[PDB]
Amino acid sequence: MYSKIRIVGKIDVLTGLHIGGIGAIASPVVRDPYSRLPIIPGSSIKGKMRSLLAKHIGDAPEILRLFGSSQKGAIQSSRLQISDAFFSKASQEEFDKKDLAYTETKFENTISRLTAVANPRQIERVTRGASFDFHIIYNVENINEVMADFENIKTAIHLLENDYLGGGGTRGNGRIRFVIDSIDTVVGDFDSSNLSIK
Amino acid sequence: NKKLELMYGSLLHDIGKIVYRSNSVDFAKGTHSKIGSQFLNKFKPFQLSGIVDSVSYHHYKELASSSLLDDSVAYITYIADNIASGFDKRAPLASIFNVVNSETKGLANYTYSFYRYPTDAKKEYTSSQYAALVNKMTDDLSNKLKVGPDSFSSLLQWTESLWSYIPSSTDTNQVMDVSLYDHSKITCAIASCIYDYLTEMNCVNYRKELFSPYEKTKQFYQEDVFLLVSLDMSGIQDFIYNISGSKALKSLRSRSFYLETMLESLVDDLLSDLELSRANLLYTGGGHAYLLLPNTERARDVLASFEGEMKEWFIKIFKTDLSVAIAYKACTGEDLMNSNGTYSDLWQTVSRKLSDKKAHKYSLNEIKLFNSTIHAGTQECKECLRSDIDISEDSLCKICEGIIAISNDLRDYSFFVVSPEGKVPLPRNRYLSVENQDGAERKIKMNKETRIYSKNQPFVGKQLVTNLWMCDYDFSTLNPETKKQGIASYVNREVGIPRLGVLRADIDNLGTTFIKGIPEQYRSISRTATLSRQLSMFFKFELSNILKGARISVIYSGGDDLFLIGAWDDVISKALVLRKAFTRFSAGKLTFSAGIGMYPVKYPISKMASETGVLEDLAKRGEKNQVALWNDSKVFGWSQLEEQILKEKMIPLQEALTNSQEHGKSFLYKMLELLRNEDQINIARLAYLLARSSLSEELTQSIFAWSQNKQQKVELITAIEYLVYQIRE
Amino acid sequence: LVVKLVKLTFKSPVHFGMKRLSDSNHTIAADTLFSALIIEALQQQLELSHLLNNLVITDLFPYNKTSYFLPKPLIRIEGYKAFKKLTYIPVENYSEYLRGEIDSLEASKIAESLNLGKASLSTKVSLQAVDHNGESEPYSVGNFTFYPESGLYFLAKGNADTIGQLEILMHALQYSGIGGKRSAGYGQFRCTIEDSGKFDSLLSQTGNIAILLSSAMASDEELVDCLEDARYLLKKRTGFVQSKTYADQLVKKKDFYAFSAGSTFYQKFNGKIFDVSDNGRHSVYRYAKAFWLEGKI
Ligand SMILES: Nc1ncnc2c1ncn2[C@@H]1O[C@H](COP(=O)(O)OP(=O)(O)NP(=O)(O)O)[C@@H](O)[C@H]1O
Ligand SMILES: [Mn+2]
Ligand SMILES: [Mn+2]
Repeated sequence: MYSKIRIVGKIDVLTGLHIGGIGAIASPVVRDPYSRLPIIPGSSIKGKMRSLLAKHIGDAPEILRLFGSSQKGAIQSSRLQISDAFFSKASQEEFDKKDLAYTETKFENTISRLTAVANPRQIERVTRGASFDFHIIYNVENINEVMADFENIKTAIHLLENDYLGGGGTRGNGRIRFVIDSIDTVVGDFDSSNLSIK
Repeated sequence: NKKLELMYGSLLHDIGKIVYRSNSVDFAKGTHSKIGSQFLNKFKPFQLSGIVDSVSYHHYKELASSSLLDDSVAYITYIADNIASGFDKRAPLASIFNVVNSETKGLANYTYSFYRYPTDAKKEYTSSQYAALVNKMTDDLSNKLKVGPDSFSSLLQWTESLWSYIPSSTDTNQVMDVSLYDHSKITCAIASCIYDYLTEMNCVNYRKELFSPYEKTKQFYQEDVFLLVSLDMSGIQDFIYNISGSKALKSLRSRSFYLETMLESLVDDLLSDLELSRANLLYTGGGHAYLLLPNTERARDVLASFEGEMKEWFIKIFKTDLSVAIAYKACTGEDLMNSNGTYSDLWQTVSRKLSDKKAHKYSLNEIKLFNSTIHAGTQECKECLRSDIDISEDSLCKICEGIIAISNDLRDYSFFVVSPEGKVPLPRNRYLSVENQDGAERKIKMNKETRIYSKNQPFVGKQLVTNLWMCDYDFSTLNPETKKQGIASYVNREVGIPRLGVLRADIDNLGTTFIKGIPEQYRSISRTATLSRQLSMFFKFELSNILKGARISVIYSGGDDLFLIGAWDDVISKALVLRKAFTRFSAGKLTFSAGIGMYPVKYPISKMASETGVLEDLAKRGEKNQVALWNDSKVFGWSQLEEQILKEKMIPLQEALTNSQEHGKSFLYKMLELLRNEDQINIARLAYLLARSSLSEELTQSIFAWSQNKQQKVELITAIEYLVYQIRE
Repeated sequence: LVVKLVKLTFKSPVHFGMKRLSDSNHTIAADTLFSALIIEALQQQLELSHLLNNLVITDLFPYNKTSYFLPKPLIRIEGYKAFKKLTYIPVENYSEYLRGEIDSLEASKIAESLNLGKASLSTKVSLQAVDHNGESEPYSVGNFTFYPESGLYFLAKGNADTIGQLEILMHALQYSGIGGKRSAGYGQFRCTIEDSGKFDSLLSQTGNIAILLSSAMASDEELVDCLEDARYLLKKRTGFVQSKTYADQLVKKKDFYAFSAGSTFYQKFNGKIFDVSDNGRHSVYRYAKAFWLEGKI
């Protein structure tokens, strides 16, 4: 019957990740309201994977059935339920040692073409050593489309590793690397021993 | 027209006090009542028998040798004075707050001078000032005033314009907080009720019923003669603030104004069915209205039919979005004078009956018809999100389309005419539109039973307008370029963060102030009604003067609460100005707490009001005299925010950083990072940061001292954050 | 019937909307949870007879460490703004509240002692138009982040097979998530189903007054005898139909007005699974059965 596959792992930051939104910060990152820990929103992961998969495929039926659709006539439930990637406990303890802040302020400027004057800017970024526990649920609505969809998920994740997550990652930011801790079918009889990401 | 004569006679019954204080012309040494008869007899329209006898014979000694027609309404005025009221010629009007909360905060001596603020400075009303008042009364009565069934409403406002700061009592033994307008209005309110009550019993001869043995004067106070009626609108917060769309910001003021005029319309419907003037309307504030009605069977039948009818209309137009609950309790004369000590109990029981009405809001048929829906909407309005009502193009419900149409007219015009044809629906198959003076005059000429309301207007010539005190402050309407974008123009700044600020004020323990603040000896219907009017006139009228020159739009003031949207710093600055002015107005004795929010343009309107309402709730925790600024962590006192956060900490930082070539914004951010953590090392890093910050040496020691002590570092953080927002290119 | 307590501890922020995406509510009525269970049952190819005919659930209610919060009874209190602003009363203090014995200070303390989460508003963008020569659409999603020891709970009445089916459905609902943005990371939770000990004591008591625990509504016949001297709160249960099968385009359900949890009635009424669809391909069920917790006033 219906199956749900729980992909859980780590999003290791490879370069300072800034997904824009405690006090006054110049371009602050998005944080958990309670713990005040920087987070990677699931809508940001979902949007970036959808954007990269849309470019790879070419909305397409493969993207619509994977990230959801609401168009007239063809309303497709989103199979990918990408939860918010919260700052891991392991990286919290690892950053507590070295007394390293979870986020760092990156200082830049913009040298004007007309006047050759540098106008400074600051964007807060999650520090490189950070790791976020990502929790994705894939709803197996079709037992025949699961292998093709998980191929697409691997392609979108591979593109995301070669790209940046939220922020001005064209200028360096946002680079990430996924690690899969386990892929276990929490609900249903479907098996995911053969299934894998990356 | 004996009812009309009594209404004119009770309102002008103590007019002789003003003339006697002036002692200008023909001072025949007589009683203020005799002076009032002499003054009013100078004008032919007011020379009616009922009015003159009421003015001249409203006391015991006058009525003992009255020799009247035994049915004249001077007896009714005499009872109305005794209920309302129950020497120094030149005495000021003592502020009502001299008595408010006197058990806790002591007794004050604040008095008014000839909106106005009490000063507490010993002063007297010069008899030449009283002479000028008498001259102006003569001009108004002779030319701009007339006696007629539809012209008393203008007379009641005329008394409001002049006598609102004249003391009603000048006996030095008893304090004088009741103004002449308040005592005359309460006298007319009670006299109207007593006249109806005596008519219901069909008592032909008034004197033995009321005054003759003097023992039935006490007995009449024991009779259940009046009704304390409270009608309270529900769902106002969800109606006005829970809206969406880009037009929500522009239409926010119109939604709140619509509920103000609807509540006024509801009251004027209740009073028109009872043939009573606005004098019986004790108060009308935030969705609330207290009235004093006769205990006649006719009045109870009117109330029952009015309550059932307004339920039918509110369901017809708004279903469950808006509703009105009406509760009434029979009260005696001794209830209003607080002779037995049951005055506060009367108000508590009326509100208790109101809360019981609010619980069981709907009946069997109304609930079933709510769940008897034939067709799903499959289309909704952008703002009201209502699908049951017919939605036209632009995806707007009929009500909100009218609300938007009321906008771009509320700013320009000052007359709200309730008429058969209009923009937004109103009860009794009428509609509300905002028109100019010419447009309103057209509308009232076309079709009768049409009401016209004037907003914050000084008294004018004879007309059927009703004066509505409404806070319509809107800085955008001053400049035509900013008038196009009402509140979103405050986002436009040359320097500073563009974010808007939302201020939600609310007086602390106002209900406890009315019930317990007034001591037993000073509690009465007249003393309470004065307190309601001073508080109402502060919010409705004085708020506009307080926020003058600031980029602030007043969504609502109304009695107890407040809602303003404007520039984030202007809202904070005028919150402190308003807090200081509120302390002067109330002379202490009353504190209000406020939440202040920092929300950008295009921020959800519902979230702007809800999150600031949460902040006000945080400021309502504890001793309640606090302001919750931005985050829930900055719940400061009013003195603490004004003095410690801003003047003591933020101003030194701004001046120091301006003196340098660059306005900080890099030392400030680094200061905040080192202030966010509790590490011992971050204190040392802060010391190094201040040393290299290249500002004055005594300031670095001050900043280091501030960061050391808790409840003083949070003030420093708020000072830095305010400064950072002040400088954002 | 048997009463099992289901405790929902939420991993991520949840978006419970009243009428807008920007709204961030801390709870969902029984109609919202029941529709989640029906959606889960139809996905797992389960039968709907047990949910529709025998299951009596209650509103998801706040719970924090060493306390379980029940809705404020709409009883007459024989400082009155403390009870007006009060929303949830702990179970250990619930029997007291009905009898009285609660001052304005105590009610104010109770409201502040609710350590259920913290609401917020995340702002996101829609770069769909950006590719097509347009501009990003910044939209706000209001979410609620529960505290580490906090969450929502609800009690379930049913037979052995009805409860057993709900154990399966709640296990599958852990990964579907409850809320409004569950496909965008908002609503994941883990639920434990345990026999309630303290709640069975509270449900065993029999007072003169009856207190609603779920968003309920009496049928026409039952509304005749139950509305007398009732103190309630009609809530407009609205929304859009969430289904790929109901229609080609998303349409709103018929407006349904149901009594809020905590409404006190002197006559108990069994609710109904009302149908709020309009000529759709399937019948949309809005749960309005009544979970009654009697009390002594
Ligand atoms: N025209 C208005 N514009 C804005 N705010 C208003 C207006 N009238 C009243 N208010 C405020 O909103 C409140 C009324 O909102 P409402 O939804 O009736 O809540 P309530 O006062 O708790 N009454 P109820 O819902 O019956 O329990 C008033 O007490 C004021 O604070
Ligand atoms: Mn108040
Ligand atoms: Mn208020």
